[PDB]
Amino acid sequence: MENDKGQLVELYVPRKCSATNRIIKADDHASVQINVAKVDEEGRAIPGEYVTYALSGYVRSRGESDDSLNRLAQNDGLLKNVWSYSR
Amino acid sequence: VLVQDLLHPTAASEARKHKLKTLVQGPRSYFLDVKCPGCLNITTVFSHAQTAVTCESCSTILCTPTGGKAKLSEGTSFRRK
Amino acid sequence: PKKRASNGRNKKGRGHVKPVRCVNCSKSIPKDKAIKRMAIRNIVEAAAVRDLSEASVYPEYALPKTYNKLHYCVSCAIHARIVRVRSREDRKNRAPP
Amino acid sequence: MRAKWRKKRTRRLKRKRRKVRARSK
Amino acid sequence: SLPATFDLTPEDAQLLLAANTHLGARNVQVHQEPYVFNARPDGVHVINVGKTWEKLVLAARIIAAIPNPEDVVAISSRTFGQRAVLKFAAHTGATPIAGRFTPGSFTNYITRSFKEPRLVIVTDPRSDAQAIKEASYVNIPVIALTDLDSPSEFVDVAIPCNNRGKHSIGLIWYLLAREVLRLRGALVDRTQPWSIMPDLYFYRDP
Amino acid sequence: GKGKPRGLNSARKLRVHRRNNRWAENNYKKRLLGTAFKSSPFGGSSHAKGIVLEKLGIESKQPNSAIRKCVRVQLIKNGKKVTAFVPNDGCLNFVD
Amino acid sequence: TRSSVLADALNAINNAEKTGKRQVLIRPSSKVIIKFLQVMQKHGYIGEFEYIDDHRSGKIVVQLNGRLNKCGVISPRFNVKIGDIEKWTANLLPARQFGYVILTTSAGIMDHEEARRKHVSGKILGFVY
Amino acid sequence: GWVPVTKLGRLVKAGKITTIEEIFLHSLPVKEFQIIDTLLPGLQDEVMNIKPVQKQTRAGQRTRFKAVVVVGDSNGHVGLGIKTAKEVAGAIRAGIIIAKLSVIPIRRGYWGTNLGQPHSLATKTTGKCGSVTVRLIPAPRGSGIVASPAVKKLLQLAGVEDVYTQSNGKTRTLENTLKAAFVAIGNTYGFLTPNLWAEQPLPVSPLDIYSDEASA
Amino acid sequence: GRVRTKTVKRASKALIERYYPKLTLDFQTNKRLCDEIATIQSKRLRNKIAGYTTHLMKRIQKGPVRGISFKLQEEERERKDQYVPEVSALDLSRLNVDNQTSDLVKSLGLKLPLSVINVSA
Amino acid sequence: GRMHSAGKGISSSAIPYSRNAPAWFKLSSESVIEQIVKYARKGLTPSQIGVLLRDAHGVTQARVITGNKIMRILKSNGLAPEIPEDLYYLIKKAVSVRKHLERNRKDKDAKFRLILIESRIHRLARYYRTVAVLPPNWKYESATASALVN
RNA sequence: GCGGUAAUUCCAGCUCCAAUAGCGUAUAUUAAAGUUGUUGCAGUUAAAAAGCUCGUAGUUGAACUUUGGGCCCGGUUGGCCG
RNA sequence: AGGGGAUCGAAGAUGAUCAGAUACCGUCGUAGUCUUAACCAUAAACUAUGCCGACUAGGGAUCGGGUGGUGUUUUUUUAAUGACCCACUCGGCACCUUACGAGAAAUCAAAGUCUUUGGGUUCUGGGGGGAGUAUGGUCGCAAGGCUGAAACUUAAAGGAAUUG
Repeated sequence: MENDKGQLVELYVPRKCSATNRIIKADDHASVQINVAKVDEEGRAIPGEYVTYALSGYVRSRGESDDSLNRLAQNDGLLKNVWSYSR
Repeated sequence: VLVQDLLHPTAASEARKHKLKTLVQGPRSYFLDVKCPGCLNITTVFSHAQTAVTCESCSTILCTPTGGKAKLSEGTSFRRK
Repeated sequence: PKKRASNGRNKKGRGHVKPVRCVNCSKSIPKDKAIKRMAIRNIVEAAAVRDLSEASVYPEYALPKTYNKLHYCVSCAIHARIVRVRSREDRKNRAPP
Repeated sequence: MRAKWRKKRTRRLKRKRRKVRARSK
Repeated sequence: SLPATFDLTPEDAQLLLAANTHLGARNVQVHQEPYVFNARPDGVHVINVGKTWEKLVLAARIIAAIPNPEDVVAISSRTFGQRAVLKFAAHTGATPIAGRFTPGSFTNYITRSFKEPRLVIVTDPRSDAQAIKEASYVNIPVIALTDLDSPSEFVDVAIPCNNRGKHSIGLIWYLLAREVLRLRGALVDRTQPWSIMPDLYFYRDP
Repeated sequence: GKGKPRGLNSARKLRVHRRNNRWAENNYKKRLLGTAFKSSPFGGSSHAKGIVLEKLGIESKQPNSAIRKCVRVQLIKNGKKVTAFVPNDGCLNFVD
Repeated sequence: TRSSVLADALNAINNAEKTGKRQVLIRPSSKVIIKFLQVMQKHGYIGEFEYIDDHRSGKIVVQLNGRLNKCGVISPRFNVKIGDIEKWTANLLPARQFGYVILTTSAGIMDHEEARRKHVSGKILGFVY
Repeated sequence: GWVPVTKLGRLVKAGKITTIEEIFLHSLPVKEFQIIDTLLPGLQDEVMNIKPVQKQTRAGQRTRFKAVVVVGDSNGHVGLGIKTAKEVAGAIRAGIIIAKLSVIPIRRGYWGTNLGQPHSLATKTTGKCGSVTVRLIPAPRGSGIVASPAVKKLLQLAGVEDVYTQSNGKTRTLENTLKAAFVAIGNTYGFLTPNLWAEQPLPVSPLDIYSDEASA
Repeated sequence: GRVRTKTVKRASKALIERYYPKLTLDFQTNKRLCDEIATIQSKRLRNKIAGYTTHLMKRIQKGPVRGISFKLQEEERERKDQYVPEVSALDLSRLNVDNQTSDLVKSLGLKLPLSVINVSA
Repeated sequence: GRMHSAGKGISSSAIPYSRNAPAWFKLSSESVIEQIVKYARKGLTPSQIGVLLRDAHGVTQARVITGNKIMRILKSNGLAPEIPEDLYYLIKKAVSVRKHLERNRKDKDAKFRLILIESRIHRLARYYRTVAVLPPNWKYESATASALVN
């Protein structure tokens, strides 16, 4: 639901996964949020700028989270040759 | 394995997979353009012929069929088609 | 209560197996459910080995032994302590000592 | 008791009832 | 978008080849790993050194992004890795655990050995399984120095390496330390190679 | 397929199956067989009338030890004999 | 042996969605399957799908987004009126504002909202939410 | 004194984490109840059943009271706590700590037209504990809460005034029924909708920058 | 059975870890320092404390212990750990290569001074 | 499937995606059509004609190198047998099994297999009568089977 | 389930409840009952998969045939409109 | 009703035991196992898991068949083959990850894809007894098989763990 006449509602929109795009629950104590820094032409992890990949407990317990992180980083440009799309 | 290229598989993977299990089924067979020594007797033969075919000249059987691919004679010049 | 996943025997996709009975009591057991053991026995059980060596015409022999197939009942095997009553968790130990 | 012997007893009872009814009619 | 200075270099390639980390597990492998390519007969399972280095630099980036080395924590139980984690604790913060990992560490907020690490590094999951399950309980990321025959379950960043080789395990641990220190600012001479060598990662029997 | 048919033309089979399986319930079976009308001794009535015959001192069932002291009643509409409880404390001398 | 190819395809879609996989291969790609996939694409529920036209029957390859909880088929295709579609949409969907139960009617293939707007009913096939 | 020993507790001391919504967003595991009772003081605690349970020992029965209690605030958040203790008061205290640790948010939605404040649940949800399964579906405004008295009371503490519940199995097991309701609440928060399809990205949280000022 | 109680065990452990530099190897002065550094309600108990203290120090002198010793144990661990085997001999000098050893680096595109040396069979 | 068994084995040919390929042989469709009619006159069933042609000459498929099917062209040219090949071979199997039962009545496995074979014969005959390739009232009999097999 | 000599349960005196001239009991029936289950039940061990197979009625039964585009307008929209 | 009826072996002929052994455990032994004319159709006939279809948890040596390998040794080494190994299989018989799945739980690659409930069908059950007992109807020479209640009685019967 979404109201036109203002009325900010639906407090605490849940944080949403980036691996399988599914949701991350309120107390799923397995969900991780990889926070990997950005290097900008100086070999330095300049503070205050990172990129986030959210991995859920379902993916964790399935065990493909490694390949999911590789493909996410490669699509985002963070990694170069970890994961080939044509498997 | 959660995200995979089902659009285009690798040649090695497709060869490993069953012929009927590919994206579009294709026969694992081919034509063997085969020839017996002496007279040409040029005739293309199925790989899984299932028959002991011979040229019209004389008893010169070129295939001795087995369960799968058919065995050829001692001296046969064969080319893939 | 299914106490055993294999139903206490070795029979899957076999229908019926002709039995050979125990030698102590011959209680009703099919041959797969039996406790068939390869019983290995020395001639003197390493008791008169010096007498064997001294009285052998040709000394330092390999000294072989006797091998037999003992078809043992479940009840008789438990009674004679051929098989041990194990716990539920380690009842799945396939490899014997 | 044992259901096998219950079955045996009821079969014997059925046989007796059948014989009695046959003789009575 | 990288300045292309983190690519593989001949010195590190020769180091990896000399310590023989390119050989992973036996013919039996885990289906979740595409790292092995053209593994040859005799069990030779060849590991991709380029992918190993890419996972290595990714792990270095993650532990450099974490602000607190005190919060960063490494786990090791094998004797082949205890010396490595102590060397890591000497090189940077990376507060390690030596010997057995006591259950109830990351959980059980009342125990004396309670840690809360923002991320966990494990060397061999088959021996340090307790750590990965506790990390899964307390929702923290974990890098594992996985083998081609490893339980990659509950693992974020899998390093393609060998766990049967002391030389390989010490070498990969040293590159972890060197890469994090270089990305943090301890080793600013990018062109010049680093002060030590991974022969520190060893153990004299007498 | 969950057992039962799931076709658009299986109404006959579903109705027949329900009709046959309805006989497994005691209430429906008794209602449609009329056992309360014939086999029950009240003739399918809430209340009945009869003539008291004698006194019965049947004992209680365990764990209990008391005499209920009911009466024997021969009904009027059908003549069947029944045993009728006398509920209250000292109603035997009234329903003698 | 193969009664509802749409049911088999949608069960494969559900299995992939529950596993988390981002793509599915579907046999044998009937035209009602294609129309259902088209409706899902129009509503933004499945993502993308490509029809591999082998000469036998065709295959459907689907790139999924985790936007889809689970779809299902309603077998048999019940003959429904307007009140009937009201009952079906009250029964099969989590809420009233979202969720689309789909039925074939004379005016092509469409969800219950479009069927109501066009003021026509048909036979219900499945639901998406 | 309070002095909790946990990163959450120390962050709450510092006041950097100021919202129960903020803690629920990152799902950071909670280890104390003082944090919860300071963050949401408008909570009400009510117990429905404390039950004796007997362990037969070689001479007699050892009786311990198992207490199940649901506690939360009348807007959006409740939780349940089970614990067995020697005394009724101790069992109530243990249930209170466990429930305050297990407090969970609730996704309250509209039956339709989204006119005023939320009155029902968002999507039909199920929760199964053991054998009893309880499902909650959105009631229309004004109907009320239709449930067995325990689930009804849980819903009053939940704050949603309109919901229908369907139950199957042995609902007379109060502990399992309440846990099933809890899982159903968790699931109805965990469901997905286009309003959640909306723009997600959510870049780096201030967690790293607020993790520096902890004691250890 | 001659092994003592865990309470006195912890007492000895804590005393050692808190006043290791004060105490010495000699057993008599061990007793006569423990009696004044630690309050113990039994002369027999303090005797057992000092006896196990000198036993554990004798084990330390002839035998390694993991962590219950002083920080001088950590000091000697870091002095002995960073002890190079004399010189850096045998280090990479043996580079010899083979077919597969070539194949990997040729695939990754990082050329190496390899020398093809297989088994001469 | 495997109508009259419990096996689930899949062993079938995989026709290629080719529609008219390789179109290299200089002998036109007249040559292949005369090959099939000559062999059918020689007295082979269309399955045998097809396999013999396929393994003797270079043919992707009779369908793709002609305009029609093998049985289609045989029916048009009048060389079609009085009964279809499937029914013919089923009846041959049935008469062989019937003779075996007559020789050894004690073969209960053979009796069961006989019933199973006649089940297929009757179902296939019903299909043929429904599709109107065979005339109505045509029934399989243990007596007339001996006449039809030869 | 209570009552076997401290019965909160029986009989009786003060207090309380459904209701108010209306309540109690009996027999049916509906909700309860997702214990008749089309929605929507179970069949390994709680009752229940025919000993196995064939087969008529019955139920169900690969995929494909105009899938496709351009302009105008009788009619709506809290409308980028008070 | 015939053939073997050698040997064992329902029924039947002994003792430490007895208040009782006509029960276990000695010996012997009728009926009783292969087969003419054939019946009988029951079993814990069990995987207590209907059949036909589609997708899914370290996973190998495998059983039948097929494909490829400086592939291994030889026969008649360098001119087939058989056997072996390494990979891919197609088809059929089995299981331990605190399974994210299911189940009350044992446990289950199905007992999953079932309150987010619908792939197609057949059969069976509706608390425990009475009772698999029927006046009845069918098959059988019989024993008996199939079908199959009700009156009445009862608040439990039962399943899976968990405490001695």
